[PDB]
Amino acid sequence: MKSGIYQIKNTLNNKVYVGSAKDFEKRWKRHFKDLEKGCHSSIKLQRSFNKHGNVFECSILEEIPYEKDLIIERANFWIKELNSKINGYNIADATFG
Repeated sequence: MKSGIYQIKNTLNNKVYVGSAKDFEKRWKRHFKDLEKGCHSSIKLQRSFNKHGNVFECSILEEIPYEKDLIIERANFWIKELNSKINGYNIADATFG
C-alpha cells in the first residue's frame, strides 16, 4: 500500500478535493463507488459528480506514513494551500481514520 495526501481534481474547472489515505488506489476507488451510490461525505463533490460523472483526475500530493499527527497537519496544509474549502470540494478541515 502507498499512503499520504492526495487531490481529486475536476478536469472541467480545476477545483479539487484534498484527502488522506492508507492506500491511494483503494481510497480513490471507494470515492467513486460512494459517489455512484449517492452517499458521499461531501455534498459539493456529490453535486459535481451528479452533474458530470467521473470527470476527475486523482494525483498524489505527498506520500507519507498514515499516522494521525502527520496526516492531519499535512492534510490541512494542502486544504489551505489549495483553498479547497472555499474553491474546492472539502466541506471542513481534515479528519483521520
